Amino acid sequence: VMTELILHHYATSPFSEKARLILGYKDQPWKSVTVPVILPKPDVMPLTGGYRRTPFLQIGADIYCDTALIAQVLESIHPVPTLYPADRAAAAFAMAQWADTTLFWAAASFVGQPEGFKSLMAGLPEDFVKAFVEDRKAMRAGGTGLRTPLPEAVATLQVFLAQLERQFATGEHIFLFGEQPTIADFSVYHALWFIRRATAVAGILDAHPEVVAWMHRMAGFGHAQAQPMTPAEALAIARAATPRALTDAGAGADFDARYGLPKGTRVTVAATDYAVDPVEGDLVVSTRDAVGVLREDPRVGQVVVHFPRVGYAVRKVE
Amino acid sequence: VMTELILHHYATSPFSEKARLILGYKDQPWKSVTVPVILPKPDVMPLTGGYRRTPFLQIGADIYCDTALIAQVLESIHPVPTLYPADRAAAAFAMAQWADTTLFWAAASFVGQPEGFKSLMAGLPEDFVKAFVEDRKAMRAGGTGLRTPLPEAVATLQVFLAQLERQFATGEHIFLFGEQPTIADFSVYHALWFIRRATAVAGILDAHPEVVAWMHRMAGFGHAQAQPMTPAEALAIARAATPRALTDAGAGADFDARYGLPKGTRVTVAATDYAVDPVEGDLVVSTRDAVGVLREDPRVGQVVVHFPRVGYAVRKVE
Ligand SMILES: N[C@@H](CCC(=O)N[C@@H](CS)C(=O)NCC(=O)O)C(=O)O
Ligand SMILES: N[C@@H](CCC(=O)N[C@@H](CS)C(=O)NCC(=O)O)C(=O)O
Ligand SMILES: [Zn+2]
Ligand SMILES: [Zn+2]
Ligand SMILES: [Zn+2]
Ligand SMILES: [Zn+2]
Ligand SMILES: [Zn+2]
Ligand SMILES: [Zn+2]
Ligand SMILES: [Zn+2]
Ligand SMILES: [Zn+2]
Repeated sequence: VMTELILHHYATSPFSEKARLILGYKDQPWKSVTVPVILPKPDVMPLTGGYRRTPFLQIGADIYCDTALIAQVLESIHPVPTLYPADRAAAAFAMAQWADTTLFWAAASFVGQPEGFKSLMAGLPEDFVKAFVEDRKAMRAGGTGLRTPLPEAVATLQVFLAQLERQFATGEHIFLFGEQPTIADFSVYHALWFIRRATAVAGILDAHPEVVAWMHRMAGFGHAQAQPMTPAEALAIARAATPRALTDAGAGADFDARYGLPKGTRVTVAATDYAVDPVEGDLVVSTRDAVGVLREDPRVGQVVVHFPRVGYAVRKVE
Repeated sequence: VMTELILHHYATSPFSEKARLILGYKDQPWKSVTVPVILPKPDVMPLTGGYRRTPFLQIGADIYCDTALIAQVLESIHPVPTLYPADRAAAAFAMAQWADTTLFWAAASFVGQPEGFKSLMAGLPEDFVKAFVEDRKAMRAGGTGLRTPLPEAVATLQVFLAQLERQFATGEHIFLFGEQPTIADFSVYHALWFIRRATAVAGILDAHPEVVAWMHRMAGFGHAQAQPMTPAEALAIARAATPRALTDAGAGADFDARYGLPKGTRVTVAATDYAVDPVEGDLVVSTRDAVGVLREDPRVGQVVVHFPRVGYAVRKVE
């Protein structure tokens, strides 16, 4: 079987929680593959070609990185109930972007303060904690994101939570845009879920009762039905599979060349905010919102690795 | 008279256009004070204490910097029609933030390309153009914002414009959240207005007919009624006036000390994204969303300079 949805993630990851909750909302069964929290990730690299962030979605030999894109893929498969109401398209898109960048960075900083950090690392060996701290520092080497100072983090949280509370207090809708959550609900949710996990500093949430109630409604979607799969099993599946763009049916798909890179061009794709690890391959998938690069790994053969455009940089190799 | 609304701005400034359009929407008469496009600004510094960005709103001896805060002040004065519908509070706040940062930075980069830049500088002396280029480079010295590379700028614009077009094409509402514009409409608008001004590259807008129609509806609000005032007249007015926090009525206003800086503390306030010029004074105004610092200038006496919290950093002087 090479059409199962295989999510590569770990339990304590907020961005992984976002994807798992969306899976619940879509009532989409999936396979669960645990990845390491820190480098190195030798069972991950043959799939992603260097991208080390979590989570990513594997379907056969197609590897979809970033939750903004994973959500779009899941929407493609089960469009109902939708994450992207047409009548809220721009507002939901922009709010989700802000939530998954600026808001998340404030939550990370807020939780990174001494009491918060102590709460997060509570049941873990001191070896791992030190390595985690070093791993995340190296992760910030190339970018601009995920380095909001504590005082600005606190203000962004206080200001935003009050606006969130105000909106919900009107009692007009149970989610941000109506009686169904949108992508923006999920993006905001995991940032706040991360704070809730930082037990010693979670009190900031409790000062906002309506926000807490909304979180409870979001949590109710669950994570659908999952079964574990080993990292090795996932690699075998990618190896046996042919990427969609290389099948006779998928090869005729429209290729957006307006961006000035023709099909087949050797490129790299890299995140721009942090973890700026370049992934190299041939540009074989190009849409308005996303790209896909064909690469060849000795252990999985050919895979195509997909990224959204926003938050990433595509450059010609030369 | 020391209760007129005095906007310090210049014609070609997108952020100034945002404030002027909001003034039209509120039907709020104002006084117009032209400031220089580039440094130095000796008629501005006695008011702002170092903040060199445009626009700012003066009311007597209170100086309100940043359009996010100017909008809140204008809302305080004419709350109807509102910019901040309670039932859309968080969505409008977040979307406006994203529009006034990420989206604006993509528009700036997009317009900064050779043909775009040529269009913008068309009727201007080559002296000024060179100085402008140097001025804006020095402006980016301390921050992270306003440096989106052209290819990423193009993708952010294409992706967002399609979502905007999709939302409007449903025909459900004439503005982003209903039959009245919100703060988010104004924030998105000026970024696109800036692109429209870059004649040679404005065609990107025309590929999105519904977005163009929405821009036309926004433009219709006009700029209310304005009269010119000289920079010197504005300085005299600040000089004669007493800041609200120093009046008997305003002195009892609630002071938010939860952020850990008591009233009277000597601080600096500085933008975090670009133009990171620190403004020093005593912290005498503190709310959840904003701060105000009392300073003394030999030429205007005491003024209080106000900033929003989000996008700024407040630090104790020592
Ligand atoms: N924009 C990315 C952000 C992903 C992200 O930052 N994930 C965190 C985990 S919560 C991460 O990658 N940490 C480094 C790692 O997993 O090795 C997305 O939406 O998927
Ligand atoms: N966040 C600020 C941004 C203001 C801004 O960047 N203004 C531009 C003018 S369009 C600027 O300050 N350029 C430098 C200058 O005016 O000297 C706001 O919303 O007011
Ligand atoms: Zn994480
Ligand atoms: Zn969970
Ligand atoms: Zn299904
Ligand atoms: Zn097994
Ligand atoms: Zn400008
Ligand atoms: Zn105008
Ligand atoms: Zn009035
Ligand atoms: Zn006069």
